[PDB]
Amino acid sequence: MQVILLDKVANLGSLGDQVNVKAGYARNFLVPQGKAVPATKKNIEFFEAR
Amino acid sequence: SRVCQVTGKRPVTGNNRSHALNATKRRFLPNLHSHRFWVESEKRFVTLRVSAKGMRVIDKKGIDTVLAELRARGEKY
RNA sequence: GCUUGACUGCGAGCGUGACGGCGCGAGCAGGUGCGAAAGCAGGUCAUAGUGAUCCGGUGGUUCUGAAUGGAAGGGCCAUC
RNA sequence: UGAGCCUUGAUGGAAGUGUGGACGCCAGUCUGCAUGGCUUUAAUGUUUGAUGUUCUAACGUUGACCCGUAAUCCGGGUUGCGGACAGUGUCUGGUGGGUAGUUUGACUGGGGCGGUCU
RNA sequence: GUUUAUUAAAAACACAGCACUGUGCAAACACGAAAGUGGACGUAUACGGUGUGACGCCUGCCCGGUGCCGGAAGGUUAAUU
RNA sequence: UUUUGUAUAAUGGGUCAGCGACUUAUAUUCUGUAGCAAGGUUAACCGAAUAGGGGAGCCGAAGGGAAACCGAGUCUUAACUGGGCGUUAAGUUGCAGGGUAUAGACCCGAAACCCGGUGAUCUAGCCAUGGGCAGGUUGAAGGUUGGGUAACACUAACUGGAGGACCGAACCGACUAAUGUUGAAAAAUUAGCGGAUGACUUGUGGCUGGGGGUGAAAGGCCAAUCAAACCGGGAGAUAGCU
RNA sequence: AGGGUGACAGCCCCGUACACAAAAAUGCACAUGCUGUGAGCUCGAUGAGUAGGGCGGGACACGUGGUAUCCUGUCUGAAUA
RNA sequence: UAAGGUGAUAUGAACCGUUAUAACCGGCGAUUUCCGAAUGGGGAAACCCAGUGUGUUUCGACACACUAUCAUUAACUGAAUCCAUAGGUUAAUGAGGCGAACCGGGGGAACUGAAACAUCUAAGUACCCCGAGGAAAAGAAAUCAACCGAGAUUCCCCCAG
Ligand SMILES: [Mg+2]
Ligand SMILES: [Mg+2]
Ligand SMILES: [Mg+2]
Ligand SMILES: [Mg+2]
Ligand SMILES: [Mg+2]
Ligand SMILES: [Mg+2]
Ligand SMILES: [Mg+2]
Ligand SMILES: [Mg+2]
Ligand SMILES: [Mg+2]
Ligand SMILES: [Mg+2]
Ligand SMILES: [Mg+2]
Ligand SMILES: [Mg+2]
Ligand SMILES: [Mg+2]
Ligand SMILES: [Mg+2]
Ligand SMILES: [Mg+2]
Ligand SMILES: [Mg+2]
Ligand SMILES: [Mg+2]
Ligand SMILES: [Mg+2]
Ligand SMILES: [Mg+2]
Ligand SMILES: [Mg+2]
Ligand SMILES: [Mg+2]
Ligand SMILES: [Mg+2]
Ligand SMILES: [Mg+2]
Ligand SMILES: [Mg+2]
Ligand SMILES: [Mg+2]
Ligand SMILES: [Mg+2]
Ligand SMILES: [Mg+2]
Ligand SMILES: [Mg+2]
Ligand SMILES: [Mg+2]
Repeated sequence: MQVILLDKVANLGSLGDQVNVKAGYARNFLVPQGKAVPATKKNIEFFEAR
Repeated sequence: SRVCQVTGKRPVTGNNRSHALNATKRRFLPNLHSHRFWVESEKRFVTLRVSAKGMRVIDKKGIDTVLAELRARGEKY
């Protein structure tokens, strides 16, 4: 579970970076509350051309 | 039933096998948990009965394409 | 006293067992020991001192080696 | 707080007023403290665990309320409590006559007991 | 009072009483792969289990063994790594 | 029949008639017989269907060695003067047959184990709802009223009507004996016997199911069945026994 | 062929050999109408919680054996002509 | 198709037919009570009772049609909560039950054999459950081979006890 960010976010926050988080933190908080999206290789250029 | 809605995993039969190699019928059943997913795509919460892995699939494939199957396949949800 | 014949490969032919097997054996081949030498020595005066097969261990072995070279595993010999 | 590497530790403007440590068999009157033309000793960044705190946002709720609904099921919703504990899956050590399948020799002046078995 | 319907009615079983013990409630426990249900629409003056067996006077010594309760130190010790 | 041995007082048969136990398939070897012979023969299949084709294959004319390998020899050992096994004797395919193997394998026969169903119209316990207990005794608590005390306590009459209380029918039970034992009856009859306002008794319906129920506990009971019900199935379980 | 007929029938009867038969309704071939479906060429594309692994089992004649190969309940996890 | 018929035990009565509507045989229609998947609710199978519609020169009450459940689809309605989903209604389609074996799959014995018995055997058999067809299944190589080659699946005889 890698994912790319939206708003800031704690000890990784950077508005469109490739951070690596624990699956739980992801699919329970980060995603559900609109703060990130998985590195499904589609999305890796939506927030990588910034 | 103890069936994972996304992978279709259900209990299988096997043996136990003691040191003396005695066979005893048993079951390996899947790791269900029934987890509340956030879809956003429907501004709703979906509780699925899910195997771990099932969860790892939803993480990979993405809920939306998973829920695309199921409906395509028949499941309520 | 000196020694390693309590040697290795074989064995005419006998004994004794339902069988598995056990036992006695001159002699031949190689190499060894004692003796001046003829000779004696294949454990102990003899008859108890023992445990089949399977499974596997150790060493040796060009015997085998699942496409080929290998290797694993197997076989054969010694032994546990 | 356990452990490598990068490192915050040193590897093959001179001389002055000069005063705590050093594992140093059994204490170097030397340096600053203001000043003068890619390591044993540990700790900052970590990737990685152990423990403890607190959090909520998974998970539990056999508290309350709301709707489906004139319904003590169920579901959803809000909240309260609980909380990464519990519980469950796989794996695993213990326990396990609760349950289950079986074994528990022969000879023999009947059988058992004794004795015997090469 | 109960019991071997169909050879045993008793001294056997039950019993009120007594004691140990488990049990804080989603109780222990039991039926059940589960949901659930009984326990109880009860809550430690309750409920389960065990033994004893009205009542009277009483109920001594032993914790080595086995079991149960408690034991953060050490030795042995699983999957894993 | 079984036995060392049976007139045996050891087994079996009342009698007759009818049925009633070494089979079948496929493998394999031997003997007989037949065809062909250092050769014999095909299988599935084709099929003009018992023919004809089909030689895939199998057996044999070469063995020795674990084997590589060598080959009328080979193995053994550095090597045999040797020793082991071979060389010298016909084979193969049908057909009938004597054995064997796999099969229920001569026939009948268990007690049992597993699987799926059927049973709480008997009986055990529970649930809900209805019913029954002639007649006769004893006289608890309480009350009232007199005596009694400072008042209580106490006491006497009376009233009152408790109880797995008392006697005894219905009703529920089953302690003794006789009868019965091819019964009137697969547990009864007769005369005695226990309880009879209770943990009593009773009608109807409901619920619990087989290693399971239920059990005031006897291993009792769950349809004349119970140390694991009945019915069907694995099933021709297995039977060194008769 | 066979059956029957007052006992055994080629020539008594029903048949048998042989030869014909469908107004309807249908099984099956082709052929078309209708309905839906796509054919053709060019340039593309090439099956990931998968393969592989650890733990447990199970399938393969093959009993974990030195045991390849297949399946997966569990925890993981690639390359990509 | 016909000279004879009104099925049978089974006579008789009363009849029908003989040149094409007697009867007999075949195709397609018709009617087809009640129960049974049973389907309007209920129920001790062959019975009990409803809703809404129709229906009567005797337009009462009774008779007849429809009214199960689930699925897909459509329309309209429509909570906590505004949207929205849930829910609710209706409409059209489809399923349901049954059946000898063969077939695929989910589950899966024990006797027994081993001369006892646990590994092993019986055996993925017996049985239970789901499902399908006229057959099912399997099938167009991430297959074999052995440096020569072969070319999906299926069945048969060999290979070979
Ligand atoms: Mg036992
Ligand atoms: Mg047994
Ligand atoms: Mg004996
Ligand atoms: Mg009494
Ligand atoms: Mg009795
Ligand atoms: Mg007693
Ligand atoms: Mg107590
Ligand atoms: Mg005798
Ligand atoms: Mg005799
Ligand atoms: Mg005589
Ligand atoms: Mg006698
Ligand atoms: Mg006699
Ligand atoms: Mg022929
Ligand atoms: Mg009853
Ligand atoms: Mg009875
Ligand atoms: Mg009384
Ligand atoms: Mg009395
Ligand atoms: Mg009695
Ligand atoms: Mg008397
Ligand atoms: Mg009497
Ligand atoms: Mg007893
Ligand atoms: Mg038998
Ligand atoms: Mg059998
Ligand atoms: Mg491909
Ligand atoms: Mg009806
Ligand atoms: Mg109905
Ligand atoms: Mg046996
Ligand atoms: Mg297919
Ligand atoms: Mg090629």
